[PDB]
Amino acid sequence: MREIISDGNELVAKAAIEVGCRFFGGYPITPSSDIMHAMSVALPKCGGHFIQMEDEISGISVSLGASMSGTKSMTASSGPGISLKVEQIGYSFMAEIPLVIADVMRSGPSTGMPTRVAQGDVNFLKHPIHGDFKAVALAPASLEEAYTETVRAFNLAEMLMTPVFLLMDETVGHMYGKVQIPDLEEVQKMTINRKEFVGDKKDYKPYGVAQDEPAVLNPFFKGYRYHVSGLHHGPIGFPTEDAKIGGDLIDRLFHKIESKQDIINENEEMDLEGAEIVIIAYGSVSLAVKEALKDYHKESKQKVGFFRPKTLWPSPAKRLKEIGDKYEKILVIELNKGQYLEEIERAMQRKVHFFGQANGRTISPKQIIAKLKE
Amino acid sequence: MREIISDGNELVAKAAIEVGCRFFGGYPITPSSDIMHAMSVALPKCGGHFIQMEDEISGISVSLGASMSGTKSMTASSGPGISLKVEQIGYSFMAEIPLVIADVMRSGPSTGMPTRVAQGDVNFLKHPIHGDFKAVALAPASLEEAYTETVRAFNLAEMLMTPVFLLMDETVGHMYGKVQIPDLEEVQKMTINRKEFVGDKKDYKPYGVAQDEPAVLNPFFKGYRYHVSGLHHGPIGFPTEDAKIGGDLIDRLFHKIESKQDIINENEEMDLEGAEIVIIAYGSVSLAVKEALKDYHKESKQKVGFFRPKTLWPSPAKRLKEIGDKYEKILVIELNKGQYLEEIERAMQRKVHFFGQANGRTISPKQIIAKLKE
Amino acid sequence: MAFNYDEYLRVDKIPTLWCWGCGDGVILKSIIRTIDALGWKMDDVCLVSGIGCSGRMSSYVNCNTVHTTHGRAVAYATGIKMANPSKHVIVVSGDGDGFAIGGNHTMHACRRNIDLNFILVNNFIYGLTNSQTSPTTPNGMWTVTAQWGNIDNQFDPCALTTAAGASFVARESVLDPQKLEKVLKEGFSHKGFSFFDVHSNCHINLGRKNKMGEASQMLKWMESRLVSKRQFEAMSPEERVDKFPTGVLRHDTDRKEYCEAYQEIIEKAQGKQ
Amino acid sequence: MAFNYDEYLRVDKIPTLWCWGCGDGVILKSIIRTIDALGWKMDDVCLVSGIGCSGRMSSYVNCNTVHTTHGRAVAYATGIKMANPSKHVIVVSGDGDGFAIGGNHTMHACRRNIDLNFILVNNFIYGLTNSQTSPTTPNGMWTVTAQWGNIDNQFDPCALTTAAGASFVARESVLDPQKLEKVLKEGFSHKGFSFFDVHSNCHINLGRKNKMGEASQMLKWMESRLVSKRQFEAMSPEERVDKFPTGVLRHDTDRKEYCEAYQEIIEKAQGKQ
Amino acid sequence: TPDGVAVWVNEDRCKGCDICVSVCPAGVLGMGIEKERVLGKVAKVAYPESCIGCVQCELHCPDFAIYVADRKDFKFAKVSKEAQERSEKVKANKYMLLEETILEGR
Amino acid sequence: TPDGVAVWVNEDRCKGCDICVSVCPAGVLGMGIEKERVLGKVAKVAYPESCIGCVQCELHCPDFAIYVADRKDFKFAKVSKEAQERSEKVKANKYMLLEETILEGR
Amino acid sequence: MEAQLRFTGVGGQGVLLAGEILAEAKIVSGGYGTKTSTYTSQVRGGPTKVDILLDKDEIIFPYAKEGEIDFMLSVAQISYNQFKSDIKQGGIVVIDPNLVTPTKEDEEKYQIYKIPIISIAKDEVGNIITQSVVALAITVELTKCVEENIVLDTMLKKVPAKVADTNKKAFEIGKKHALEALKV
Amino acid sequence: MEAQLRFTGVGGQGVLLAGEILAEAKIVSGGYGTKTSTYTSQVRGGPTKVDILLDKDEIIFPYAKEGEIDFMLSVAQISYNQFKSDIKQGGIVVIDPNLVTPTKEDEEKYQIYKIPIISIAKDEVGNIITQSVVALAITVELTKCVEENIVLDTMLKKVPAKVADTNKKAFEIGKKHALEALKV
Ligand SMILES: Cc1ncc(C[n+]2csc(CCOP(=O)(O)OP(=O)(O)O)c2C)c(N)n1
Ligand SMILES: Cc1ncc(C[n+]2csc(CCOP(=O)(O)OP(=O)(O)O)c2C)c(N)n1
Ligand SMILES: CC(=O)c1cc2c(o1)C(=O)c1ccccc1C2=O
Ligand SMILES: CC(=O)c1cc2c(o1)C(=O)c1ccccc1C2=O
Ligand code: SF4
Ligand code: SF4
Ligand code: SF4
Ligand code: SF4
Ligand code: SF4
Ligand code: SF4
Ligand SMILES: [Mg+2]
Repeated sequence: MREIISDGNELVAKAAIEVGCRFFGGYPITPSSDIMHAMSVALPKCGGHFIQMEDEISGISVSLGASMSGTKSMTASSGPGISLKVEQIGYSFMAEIPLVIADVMRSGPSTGMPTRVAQGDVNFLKHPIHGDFKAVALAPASLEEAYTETVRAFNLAEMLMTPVFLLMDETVGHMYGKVQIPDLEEVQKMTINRKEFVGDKKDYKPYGVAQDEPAVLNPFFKGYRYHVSGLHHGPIGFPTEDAKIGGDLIDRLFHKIESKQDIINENEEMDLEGAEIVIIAYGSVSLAVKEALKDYHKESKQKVGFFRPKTLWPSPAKRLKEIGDKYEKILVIELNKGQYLEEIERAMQRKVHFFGQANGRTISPKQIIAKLKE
Repeated sequence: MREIISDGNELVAKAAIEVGCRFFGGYPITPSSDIMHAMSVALPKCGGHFIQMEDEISGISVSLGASMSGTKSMTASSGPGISLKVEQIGYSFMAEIPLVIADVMRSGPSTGMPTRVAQGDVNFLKHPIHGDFKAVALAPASLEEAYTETVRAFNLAEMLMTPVFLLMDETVGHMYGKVQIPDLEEVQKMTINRKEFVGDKKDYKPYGVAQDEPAVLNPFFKGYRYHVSGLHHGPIGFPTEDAKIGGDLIDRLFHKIESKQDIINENEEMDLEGAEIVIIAYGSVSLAVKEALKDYHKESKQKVGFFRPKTLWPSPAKRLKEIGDKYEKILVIELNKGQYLEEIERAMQRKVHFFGQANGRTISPKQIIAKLKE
Repeated sequence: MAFNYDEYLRVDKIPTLWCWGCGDGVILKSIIRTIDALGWKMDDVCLVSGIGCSGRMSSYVNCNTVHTTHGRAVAYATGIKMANPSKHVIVVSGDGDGFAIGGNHTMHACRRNIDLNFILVNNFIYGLTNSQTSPTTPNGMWTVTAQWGNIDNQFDPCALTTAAGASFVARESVLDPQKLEKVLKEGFSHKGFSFFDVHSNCHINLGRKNKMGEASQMLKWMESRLVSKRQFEAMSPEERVDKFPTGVLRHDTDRKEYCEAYQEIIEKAQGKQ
Repeated sequence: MAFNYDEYLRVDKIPTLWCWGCGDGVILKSIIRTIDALGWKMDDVCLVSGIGCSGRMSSYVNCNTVHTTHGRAVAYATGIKMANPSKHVIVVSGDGDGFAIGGNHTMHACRRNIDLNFILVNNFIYGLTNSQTSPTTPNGMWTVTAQWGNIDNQFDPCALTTAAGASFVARESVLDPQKLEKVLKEGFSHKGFSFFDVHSNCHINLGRKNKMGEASQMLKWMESRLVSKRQFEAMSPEERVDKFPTGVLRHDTDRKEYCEAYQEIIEKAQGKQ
Repeated sequence: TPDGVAVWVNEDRCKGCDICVSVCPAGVLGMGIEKERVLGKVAKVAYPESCIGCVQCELHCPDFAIYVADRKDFKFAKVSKEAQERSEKVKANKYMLLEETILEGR
Repeated sequence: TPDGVAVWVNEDRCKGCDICVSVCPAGVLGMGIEKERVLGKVAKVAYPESCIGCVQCELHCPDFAIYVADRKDFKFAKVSKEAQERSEKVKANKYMLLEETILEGR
Repeated sequence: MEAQLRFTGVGGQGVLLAGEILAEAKIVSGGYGTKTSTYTSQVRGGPTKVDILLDKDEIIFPYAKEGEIDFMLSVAQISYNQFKSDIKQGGIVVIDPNLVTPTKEDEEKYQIYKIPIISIAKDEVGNIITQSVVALAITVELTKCVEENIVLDTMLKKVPAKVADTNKKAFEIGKKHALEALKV
Repeated sequence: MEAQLRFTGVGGQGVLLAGEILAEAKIVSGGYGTKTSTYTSQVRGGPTKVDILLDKDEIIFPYAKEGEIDFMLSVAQISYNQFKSDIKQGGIVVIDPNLVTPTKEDEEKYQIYKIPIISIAKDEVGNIITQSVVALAITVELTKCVEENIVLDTMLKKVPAKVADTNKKAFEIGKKHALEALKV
């Protein structure tokens, strides 16, 4: 169990290199530039390719084209940059091309406060593209998690064949300190690569799979020849406008993710043992919540709970429903104007309390103890 | 009350010209091209400007720049085109520039079936931009409404100083037949222009308004000199990173829309008089619902109701809550995988029935009567 | 390559779909012929193409083919070629693709000199979306969005790509396929960014309202517009109004490919740092 | 125009914010001087600028000013000018603006010949985001994302805009403000798309790691790179390596403005059809 | 490649665009009428005895429908002025085959 | 514009980039040490009597600090080789004023 | 309702362009009508069609109703094979035998008539593009929904004066062949 | 906790860059530390600062706590005027009198010391960029959180061998002026 000294972006880059990423394309923008400055030195040493393109559209297009051919790749941006990749994110979702997109949040709407922290891309990344879409998004909450959540993001992108978002924050992104990370050899054991069909038996069927599992996309330039397009396609890849195929395609794109729900979403629950209040909150506000709950207990009463999702989308609707049916007082804390509160309220079928702040500053567990008085 | 013969796109263009639009910028894409082909002949005759740009980003940017100076303008696209304007839609929302965006829906995600009908941009247009956002979106449902909803869209964009979406569909967009439209002189009476501050008394305060009303933006080149930017700004327009101003700005951007809620959202209710079932459904599935409810009554019993929203966002949460508390069986019909069902279920705090279809085809009131049997 | 075109084709797809006389099957024939003449193996060739009516070309060939979004063919191709820097990648797009919505990507691909084989299918309008105006439509012609006469000006793709920094520029047309194949075979063997401007004919959507509705009238017009390189190089500026020189127009031989230099950065990246 | 610069300035904003010696206040001074020399009234002038470090210029002037998103200044300006086709619009952007992320908009603005006054503030990197590589950075220089030597190639904005179809092209620098103002005054009076390439100095983010950390070292380097137009026009191709000619490089006089032709389409649109 | 046939047409891939007819320097090709096909006309080889070995027809066809034999397997004809005269007479005739070409079912 | 002053420097707006110093051909400008500000160096006029009407200093000021009187209401000096020599000796002095220059507090 | 009509063809023919004239005719006559078409991404050579809904009352649902289209007129095989099933049992069908051959079971089911519309348009009248008016004549003459004089008016108010005089000649030839096709 | 430290300045000075060295030092010593900085959009000339949190246990909340920052070291006026309020009553402050002048009430409240850090860095040592090491010396010498030898080690493992030998000389001058500043 090796332990190091770095910040969030160095850990994201180290995890990306160690899990096996060998390609990166991007366009510079703060605060998501440190990952590019790290990958540009880390990738040539291991034989990978780093390229800086002319905008964000090209940045995501070259990464999609490199991972189409069988190379593990990623990209990264922040806010106004992610707003420019949403036409290619749909191409990645429909053609089933694995890609990991790291988004480092800052204060929005358009440029706004380019040096401040926010949590405003939650409802945006719930459904960023036109048409229908099924998101997968992870939210690191410390320095140990900036590493393992990135390994998990790569594993999920290779297991589901879909674009996975990594919802980093400027706080964790720039926060510096001591970290503990797993064993390198133990990280290498747990790696999940995409599967390829060999046979003699040419592929004949990249997209002809069952209704609850992804497609098998063999690497390019190896004898297995197929078509890759962004339209409603058939078994080998040629477009169609049939109703049966066009409906079953989207049903499978949804069911291959909503059937792995027990492996996909984790979540952290603490002190839910006879508590009176629950303080559902995600992201880096978890850092303030875990200290408010550490101070408030030593002068006061009425034990307070905490339920933190580790995978935002798809949401743990059943566990939220159970917690809401069990306990009488809930409190949602966020750094926006009520974005993830709507999901917590459509689950639980009930109105709850809210404590939001969208002025570019953090919550400061003084305020949290002051709000638990109500 | 003049009556004509045309389809949805001709009516959208006629309403846009008659309410006073004098500028259009766009990029060609099906099925949202007929509006551009109509405006390109209709605008030069009245002295307006039509320009076809090199992409969709430029298409929306020139329209924003023309309406920044005091000219009523619009734009139009479809799916993969709207996915490219979401960086400038936030600039329009934050700088308070009136613009009307017509979106003609087709089958998604990417390309997909470019000749088919869908209702998949509902949850996308609920929150398309990063940061915080408050949408306004109208959904025409016939040929008489393709005209009056466009007049209303222009009036709301001038009254609220915000980007308003017009959620047209390929069905209504290409459907051809007889129409009845109001009197031209009566359309000219009801027109709402934006307000300008004259004084002698130079402007001195474009953005210094109360907390429940929009800003006053005088035309360019007239003596009133001010700054227009997309960052958190102050009274005259120069950026700031203050917490007070940056918070009150977004509070006003929300409250100027959620306080006019009685004028903003209309909705149509029929046969809610002692009914047993309610068939909430919007858009052009309303055409099938209104005929299923016309046939099913002449052999069967158990009167069925219908509640159709005419303004999707912001949603009529209070009326939905009342209807859900009153009646025991509800049924939501859509052309997607459950997009507007989530809002109907977070309101009403209750689980309801659903009937969706995302294969590129319509619902055919045969199926609706077959589903009312349950 | 010859009366046997079916080795290189997904024969189950043909007959094709274009109209009846489009100058698009001629370019496909020429591409297949020049691929065979060089001795290339279709297990090494990839063909990525944008969306439009030249985007159907990536459906009929029997290789690893890709069909991208509008204006992004060159970026996907850059990625594919960079990840496999020993195989042969060919890009095919129209004039409303990489010169209208994707002109930025084309200019930067020319600038950084990636070993691609861009091939432009130039028919002077947007054909798929029923005759809108292109950046290469001549002035005064009736288009659906300019119904009194087009007043926007024109691009010269060859001059623009030469100014950006391409290493091999060439122009030809479907009015002489042998010269087209000679140009293609000389440009494929080049080891930098090769740009081919190919004049095609759209008689159905362009010439139909400009009274060139037959294929042969459009073909004679296109022939009248095209002169050789030395013909053009000798005429006076009095005389070069709407004349286009054909042939190889630039074959820089003292240049450096992109991947050939990133390999040097790779070797001194951890060749002991 | 003179020791009284405060008629044209939002004096409450100055002192400015750039660093201590950036060549950006010099261009602002020159713009104000050439506006006064022509007799323009600030109630007719609009100044739209992109986001970056040259985007602060639209904050200090006392007119109707706009600050747009990244790479879109030219599109907003096109709209503003087309809706008010009798006033004076001026665009200011950097080299990572309209030539990296907005090169498409610049090329099409040159092509269709809209009566704008594009002014490029060229400092050879991305300054605001701390020294990333530009499409105009010379090879071999240390940048934050190329830490062994930049290997991408360069743009020539003047040659590229000439190939696109601009009507007035000119290059100058902050090393001679009188010539800068003469060029600006000759280009503002022109009635087509005027493009000005202005070489500025970024000693803080570019020269600091290339050992040009002072302002005067960067200024001497920039002076060594720049020769006159006839100097350059006489030297041999042996000798024109990294040399840039300055002055007016193109002043087409037989041309047609965009709005001047859309007015003809307007007049025959319903001048009895 | 069949024997003895210098050039032949596959009327199921012909689309009737006249471009093969317009490049023949020998008047071997002529466009025929068939009301069973959508375009109406079909290319038809009429004088395969004057077929020169220029494969212009096979190079100028968009739909892969006209084929010419292989010089290693065939002895083609030579240039004659009767053939060029006939080619011009055909071109001045909407690329269709002459009325005197029906003299024998050519 | 006060009387007699051919050039005066606003000590509150200058930032210390040495550019107006490097462009004056009469050695009139000189950079002294001032600890009250961050950069430490500040521009001060040294020989305002040898001022030439060239406004190169005001044209090379990116911070709106140095000003020059107008020709209409002032009489400027003439050119001299001692002045050019002094300008060169100032330039070779890190754009600071010479040690010799302090004889009167110039 | 009263009628569900369908006109099929192939991209670039113009036979099916005679549908919207019929809708205009029923509208000016004093009723209601509406049309919807079905196209492909292929510009020329692909199957196309239109549906038409004519009635005495308001029209709510704009789409045709599965399995009881009344009248179908087809001038191609690739589309007559596609859209063949939605006809009711005993409906009227009209084909041109030079480009369509119905199956034996379609002869069982429908009331197929055989009129070579494009040969009539080219050989007798003189223009290829008069086929729309010829199809209109046969449509109005067999189904008999709208009066013939209103159809003449609403047609001739819609085409240039270039061929307006030959348009009546085309319409008369069409009506004549339609009356002649009542061979049974 | 134990300490909440703050280093202010102006964009482009380098005095405040001595903070993260202190965090490394407390970490290698056997404790915990973490830092956060506050910057502006202005590259040079704008106010900047850093906060540091050193402790014997784990650190959960990374941000400094309002109104009881212990030690504050300032080398500018535009930032000493900004971030002045968050100090506790009776905390230690260290300014350079050539660029900061504290108010009378700040002299009431804090324990201000007066050391001209940049003049020490330039006039005595020789390099402008040694001011970070000088500030580090005074910081370690007044607050006394981490041992001096560990700080020397963790500093000299972090700068090039170019100026490593003069870095001790700078540190000694700093510690000497700090011991000398105990004038009371
Ligand atoms: C993702 C997407 N973007 C845009 C469009 C609209 N569109 C598709 S092709 C085309 C025009 C074709 O452009 P061009 O490069 O000229 O191809 P050509 O027909 O000339 O070969 C348009 C506007 C689309 N169908 N899909
Ligand atoms: C929409 C958007 N795209 C990208 C960015 C990132 N960004 C903003 S300014 C800038 C760099 C400025 O570029 P340049 O034109 O070179 O300014 P300069 O430093 O040369 O003056 C960047 C990368 C952004 N803030 N917003
Ligand atoms: C027999 C003949 O000479 C001829 C020419 C043409 C046709 O037949 C067509 O059927 C057609 C269809 C669609 C577009 C153009 C044409 C055409 O030009
Ligand atoms: C006193 C003096 O001669 C001088 C030169 C400089 C400085 O003082 C700085 O403080 C500085 C800060 C950041 C970048 C460059 C410099 C610089 O060149
Ligand atoms: S429309 Fe034009 S480009 Fe498209 S297939 Fe037909 S001829 Fe070719
Ligand atoms: S970083 Fe460069 S462009 Fe920005 S203010 Fe400093 S010198 Fe000017
Ligand atoms: S092979 Fe040559 S001579 Fe024979 S028909 Fe073809 S083009 Fe004419
Ligand atoms: S070139 Fe081929 S497809 Fe075209 S008309 Fe001639 S034979 Fe037919
Ligand atoms: S030009 Fe002005 S601001 Fe710059 S160093 Fe000289 S006096 Fe100071
Ligand atoms: S006014 Fe002229 S001579 Fe006097 S100091 Fe300035 S530049 Fe030198
Ligand atoms: Mg084209």
